[PDB]
Amino acid sequence: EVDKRREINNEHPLLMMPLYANGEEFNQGKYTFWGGDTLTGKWENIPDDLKPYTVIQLHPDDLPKRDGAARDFYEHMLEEAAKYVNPKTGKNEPIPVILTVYTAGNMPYYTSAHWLSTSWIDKMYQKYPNLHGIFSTASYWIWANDIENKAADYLKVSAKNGGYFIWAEQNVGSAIEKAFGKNGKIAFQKSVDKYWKNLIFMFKNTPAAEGNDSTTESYMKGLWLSNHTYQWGGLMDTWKWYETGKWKLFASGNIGKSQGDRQWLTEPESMLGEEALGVYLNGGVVYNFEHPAYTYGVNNKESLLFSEVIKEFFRYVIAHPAPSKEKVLEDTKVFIHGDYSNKGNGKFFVNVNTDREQTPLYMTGRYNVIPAIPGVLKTDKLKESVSSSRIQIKEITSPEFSSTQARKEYLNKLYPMNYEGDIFAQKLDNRWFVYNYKVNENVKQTGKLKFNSLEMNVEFEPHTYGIFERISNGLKVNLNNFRTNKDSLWSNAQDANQAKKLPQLTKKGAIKWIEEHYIKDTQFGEKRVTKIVLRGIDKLPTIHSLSGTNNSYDQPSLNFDQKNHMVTITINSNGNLEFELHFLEH
Ligand SMILES: CC(=O)N[C@@H]1[C@@H](O)[C@H](O[C@@H]2O[C@H](CO)[C@H](O)[C@H](O[C@H]3O[C@H](CO)[C@H](O)[C@H](O)[C@H]3NC(C)=O)[C@H]2O[C@@H]2O[C@@H](C)[C@@H](O)[C@@H](O)[C@@H]2O)[C@@H](CO)O[C@H]1O
Repeated sequence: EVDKRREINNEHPLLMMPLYANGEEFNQGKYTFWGGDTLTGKWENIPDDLKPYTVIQLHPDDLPKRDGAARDFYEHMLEEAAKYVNPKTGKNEPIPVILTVYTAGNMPYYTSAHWLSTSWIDKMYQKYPNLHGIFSTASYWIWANDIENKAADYLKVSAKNGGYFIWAEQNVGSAIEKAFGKNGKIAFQKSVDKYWKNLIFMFKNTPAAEGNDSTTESYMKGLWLSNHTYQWGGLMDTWKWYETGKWKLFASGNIGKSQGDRQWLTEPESMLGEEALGVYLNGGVVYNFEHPAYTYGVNNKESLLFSEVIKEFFRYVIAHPAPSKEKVLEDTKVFIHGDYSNKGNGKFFVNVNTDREQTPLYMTGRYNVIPAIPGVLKTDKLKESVSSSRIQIKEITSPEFSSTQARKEYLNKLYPMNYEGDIFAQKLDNRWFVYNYKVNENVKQTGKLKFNSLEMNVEFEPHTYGIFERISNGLKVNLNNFRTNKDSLWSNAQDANQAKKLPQLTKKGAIKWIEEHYIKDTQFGEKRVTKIVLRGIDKLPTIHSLSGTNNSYDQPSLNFDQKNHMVTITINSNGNLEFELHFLEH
């Protein structure tokens, strides 16, 4: 083992910061990114507390599809990254970089990344200590004949240099299963046997119409727990709204894949946090997002989605490290071995812990995420772990997995019901994590959670998550329901058919819209009500350390009922919010 260039784990999570090459301007002799971010400007704008946990991910996007283009662009930016001087201290502080080296099967008709040899990658690793890793993303839909052989080389050249190979992929057409050798292409399987400590595997939830969210995330978690990857994460993509044909929030009708650039703007901001919770709560530590202009920002400025949701969520996972592999293994009661492709893919979990075929969310935390590995792999390194002796390792073909009903009946015996109400809730140590799991339906949800004898009832509108921590002097609360009004994008269309026929916003038009109507002159959503009821309380609680998105919340209202020893907390907000309540139990 060569010394790793960086740590990636629960205590050192990783936020990837994508910068997409502008190929049109490249043809004009410029070195720029779509959305107007600069490498240096973006890095400088990253908050100093986040800098140790964030890496700039270069992507070749629409660079010319010919030899030399991607190399020329990448060498230019690695030079900029390497020579960076911190203006406050005057010291050279090389900016850490990940290069996107593989995507779209590296077909010469799809990407300039085709003309990046492993020899060149090796050269850049040796030249640039700030090159921390290389990234393969989104070939599920174009599974090239030598993809597994090429992934083996990427992992090996990374290991050789102490860098990470990062692969984001979704289980469309058995991609994850094939990667590990299902169809007999075993090169990457063998590479992983030697070099897994340098591999990061991530889901990529983009192809949402295929509904592989639950099954891909289950693999990512199981690969990690069984030592087939060093850590895991997910790329969470607002393009899912396009893939599934949604339009105006809560509107009826499906428009199909007809308004791409309006559609990738429409996913509620807070829903990205709901998606990211599934990574964190299950020991994942790597985060990435598309579309970058919405999820991160433009012109070296943070979008409100980034500042109010993603940034604050990432700060949370740094302050409260995700459960360790040891911890997750200890809590795991069932571990699946086999191919989800043989068992209905995402349908496997529908009405088990997901409410529908096409969703990135869960409807219960009762089983958290059941971890799995493809049938091609062995559970040897899993059983070698000391923390894994209480786990039932089960073939996916077992009768307990044969139907929806059999799955719940089997899992219910091993995972006890630990809350009430039709809402998503999961508990870690002294913390309840809660969200409303509705995607595009305006329906409130309620739950009853307990901290021993203390009862907490909550009422959540859609696109609202909360983290409730029992501390010695009371309850720490994090709430996020940030959701701006996107209706303007869908102006002039009263129904789905009409929305289909709107003029294309276009990629450049959407970037412009962000600049003109999201970065500034934002159409904020209306404040909306969250209720929290605590039963078993001695006196009216006091509120402390209240803060949140500027101008986004009314002062919380507390109504204490001495006779019933209970308080009703009414919050009216639209944003990120945190406070503590101080009280004693009765
Ligand atoms: C040949 C073909 O059409 N291939 C499709 C893939 O490109 C799709 O991958 C992503 O799908 C999105 C739609 O769900 C979208 O097209 C996205 O690209 C657009 O957005 C990104 C930033 O998010 C860039 O701005 C791209 O320039 C822009 N492209 C277009 C034409 O609008 C696709 O993601 C990109 O491409 C893939 C291959 C990876 O390289 C990603 O890292 C890129 O961001 C796929 C969806 O399942 O569908 C294929 O048919």
